Amino acid sequence: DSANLTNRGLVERARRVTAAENYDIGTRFSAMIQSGEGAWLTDVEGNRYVDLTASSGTIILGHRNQAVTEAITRQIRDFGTAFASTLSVPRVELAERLCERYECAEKVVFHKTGSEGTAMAARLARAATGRELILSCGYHGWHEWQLAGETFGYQQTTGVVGFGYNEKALAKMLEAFGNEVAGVLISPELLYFDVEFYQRMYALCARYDVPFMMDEVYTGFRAGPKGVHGLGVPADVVVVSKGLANGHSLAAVMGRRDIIDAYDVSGIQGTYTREVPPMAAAMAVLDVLDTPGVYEHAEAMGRRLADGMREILTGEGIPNWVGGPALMFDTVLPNDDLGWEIYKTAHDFGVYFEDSGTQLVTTAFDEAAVDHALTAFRKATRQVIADRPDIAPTSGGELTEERKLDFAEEAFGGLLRDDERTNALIDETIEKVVNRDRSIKPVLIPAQN
Amino acid sequence: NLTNRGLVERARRVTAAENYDIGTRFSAMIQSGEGAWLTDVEGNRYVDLTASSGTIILGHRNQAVTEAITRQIRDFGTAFASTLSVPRVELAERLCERYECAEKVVFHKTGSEGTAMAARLARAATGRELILSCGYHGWHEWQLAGETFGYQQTTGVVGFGYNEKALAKMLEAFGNEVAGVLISPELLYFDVEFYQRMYALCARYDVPFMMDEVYTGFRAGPKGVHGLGVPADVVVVSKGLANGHSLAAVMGRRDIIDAYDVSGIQGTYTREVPPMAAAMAVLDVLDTPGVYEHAEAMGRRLADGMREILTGEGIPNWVGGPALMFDTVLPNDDLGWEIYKTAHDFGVYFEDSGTQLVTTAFDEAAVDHALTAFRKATRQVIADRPDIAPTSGGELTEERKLDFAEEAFGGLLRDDERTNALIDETIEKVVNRDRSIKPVLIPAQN
Ligand SMILES: *Cc1c(COP(=O)(O)O)cnc(C)c1O
Ligand SMILES: *Cc1c(COP(=O)(O)O)cnc(C)c1O
Repeated sequence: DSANLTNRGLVERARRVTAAENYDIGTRFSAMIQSGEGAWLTDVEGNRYVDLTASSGTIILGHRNQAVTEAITRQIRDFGTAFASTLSVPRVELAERLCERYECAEKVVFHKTGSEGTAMAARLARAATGRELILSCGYHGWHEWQLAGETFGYQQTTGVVGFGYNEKALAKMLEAFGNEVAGVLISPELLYFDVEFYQRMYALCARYDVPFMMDEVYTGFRAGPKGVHGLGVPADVVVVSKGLANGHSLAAVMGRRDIIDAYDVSGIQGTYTREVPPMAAAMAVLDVLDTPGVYEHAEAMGRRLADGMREILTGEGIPNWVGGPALMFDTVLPNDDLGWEIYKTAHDFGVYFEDSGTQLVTTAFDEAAVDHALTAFRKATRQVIADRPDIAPTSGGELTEERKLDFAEEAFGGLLRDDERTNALIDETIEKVVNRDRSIKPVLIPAQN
Repeated sequence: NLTNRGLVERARRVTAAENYDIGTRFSAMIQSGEGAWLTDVEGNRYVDLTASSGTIILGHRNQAVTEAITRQIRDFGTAFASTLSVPRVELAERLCERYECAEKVVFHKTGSEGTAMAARLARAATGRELILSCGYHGWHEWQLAGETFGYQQTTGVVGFGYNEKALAKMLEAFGNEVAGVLISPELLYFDVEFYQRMYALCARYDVPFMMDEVYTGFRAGPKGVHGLGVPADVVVVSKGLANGHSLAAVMGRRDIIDAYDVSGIQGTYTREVPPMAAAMAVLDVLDTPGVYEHAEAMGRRLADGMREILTGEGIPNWVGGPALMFDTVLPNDDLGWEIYKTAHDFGVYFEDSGTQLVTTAFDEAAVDHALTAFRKATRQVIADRPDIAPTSGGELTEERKLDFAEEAFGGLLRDDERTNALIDETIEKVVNRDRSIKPVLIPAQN
């Protein structure tokens, strides 16, 4: 396979042995990438593309950042990968770095994935508090309890209440049964909500002595160089992973000492948590992001792309809302088909836009890469308007309140209406928690008797 | 410069879980390894028999693995917008050719996620609720509770504790509710035929047989327990697969692996390419003629030498299992740990759980260094701790062997009244349960 490969040839070859049809092919754009460098990808046939996917967000610096590659390589080649001691010098150095960098970080422990990191957060909160329930919203991974918690309501078998980014719901739940709540675990969403919304949520949780835990597996290095926490939101636990080691598998659970101290009795482990090279890569990432001007230039490139996309859509008369942080901004359109069609078509013009509508520049981006992506977006939007007028309204105006409320529920389970059904759902859920048969409960470690 | 106790104190304030990170690791903090040897931060050298909890199969800093991972990282990249990659395709092809059970293979980062994928796939593919389990499968709630005999209705998992009789009665009473059997092979107390019989029993109930070989996959043999002639519908491997780099693989029958999409499994690091390159180098080394056989000879050299030392000092003992994962069972649970701890003073890291793990980099000198330290440590513990070091010879009692199986892996091997009552009690609780109470199932089972 050293030359003369084709996208279609290897896709077919992958279908025979490993490809999940929808997850691996139908959803991915159907070229197969052979290398990356900075802001650009190269497929096995030599086609080049500007990358706005960041590999689903795990990359923050760009592909093959040399500081990260050197630090990973030195560890692997000159020292080793995994030792009989779970402690290592790079693990200690990184934990010290993280504790100095974050006011919420008094102690830090590590794992391989965001799904395991947020599971660790719930396990630690339960073991530390001796309480049963987790109140959750936002995506936390692919385990059942995480997936089910994105929907508002109560899953008694997992001990998770979903509260749908609804401030009122959370306050009423804490008032009604907060003494049973081991923690709140929320993935910050920054298109619909401001920093103050999360500051008030921390304050609410602290008034009930409930740990406030932010899942910033996604936002950790894209809401700002220190995540949402670094914008002034206090936290008892923060989980990070995407960007942490620039695409290499590493997650960090950082938090206040009495919660992290519950590790031993929580039963958390994992034979790869000790893996050393990724921790050297993470310290290289932190050195790059803390270099003066780097993060500022990246945000300028994200603003350049977002503003250009807004102009292209507004100039064509397509109703649109472009918002959010510069390094993780969303584009909302009147319907869900229009964006996907544009993003797909733009692949023909040499750019990998992220299908879901959140674009993710990296620090390696320069203006030529942004402007190549705008050229492709401009051409793709014009073609979709021409070919698919049934989904491409061009008569101006703003998104309706209906669409914005519906999209929040659809996209992230945010229940943002103050109508009777939402308030009825709030009261039903609280009733189901309060009047429950308490003999039916998830497995708790340690047991809560 | 840097000291063990200096770094440990630093570690305590910022990251160290006292028991898991310190209390259970023999004092020194490792700085490097090479082949069979470790070097701590003060320069002390040690023969390594832990294999870093089994993740290492070739030894530290094997050159072919390092070359493969470095080329990928430096010349191509780490993770791409396509979840498919050329090394993923090649590794899946290679694994499918290598294993009879492997019609398709998907990947993840850890054994715990690998075995979770096995259960999610079995449920999604069969549309059934229950997983019957025994043996360690990871640190998630349902995995840990599953090691204990009994039914956990909120996870949909029944532990059957390596009890053949229990399993057969369970499948007769409620096998049409069983999405899969998930077992971690134990090869000290059981032979290959035991797992062959288990495969056949699940088969005639149309129940997928899934082997968690996260541990055994390259240490029961170069192709795991499955390679010794045990058929399986799913096999999970991980430890050894990329020689310490984080990769797991879930291999199995098309109709079960094809349920990936509807199962809701994902993970943004499952596409990570460098560990797949490392795995192909590992399979290259393992399949070089002479390499695996030589490693087993070294394991037998170590095990035989340990048996000779204990028997010659009068310590009742049982040394058994495969050469690359053999166990040393002693009359009580304190003696082993005291010997292994003391042996660290003589330049060797024994695995203090009692299962020693040579790697393919071992030579006779490395084995004999471990044996020299083991002799000195055993004799010191005998002189210093006669309260836990009986020297009157003989064999382990049947009571001790039976109790150990229960303590170490939840094996209920007794044919007594209290075991049979547990079997009947568990079946009754499954059959007569409130079937409105059920775990989260993806897709929903209606
Ligand atoms: C990606 C993500 C996760 C899951 O992390 P994985 O490594 O893919 O398991 C959890 N929470 C958030 C907010 C994420 O973006
Ligand atoms: C180690 C182990 C696991 C868990 O794997 P991790 O990578 O540590 O999560 C699961 N099953 C068996 C048999 C194991 O030995």
